[PDB]
Amino acid sequence: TLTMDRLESLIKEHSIIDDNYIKTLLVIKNLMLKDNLDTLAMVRGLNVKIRKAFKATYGYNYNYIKLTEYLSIIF
Repeated sequence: TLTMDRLESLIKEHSIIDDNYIKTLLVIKNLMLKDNLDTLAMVRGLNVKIRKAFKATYGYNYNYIKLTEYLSIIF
């Protein structure tokens, strides 16, 4: 079943399923791959490791708070 409030949530979420979201997911995938991780944990310093690797992979960074919106649906 689908409740109205999960639908509304799905509608707002769509707006951040965007270019820098999939690029962030692929940076995270490469972090797990590089380290042979079975699990990735939301721990201190991960936000910085993601930001560095994204900047080195794509040449730019998006704003800090955007990462928080991405992480709240990834984790």
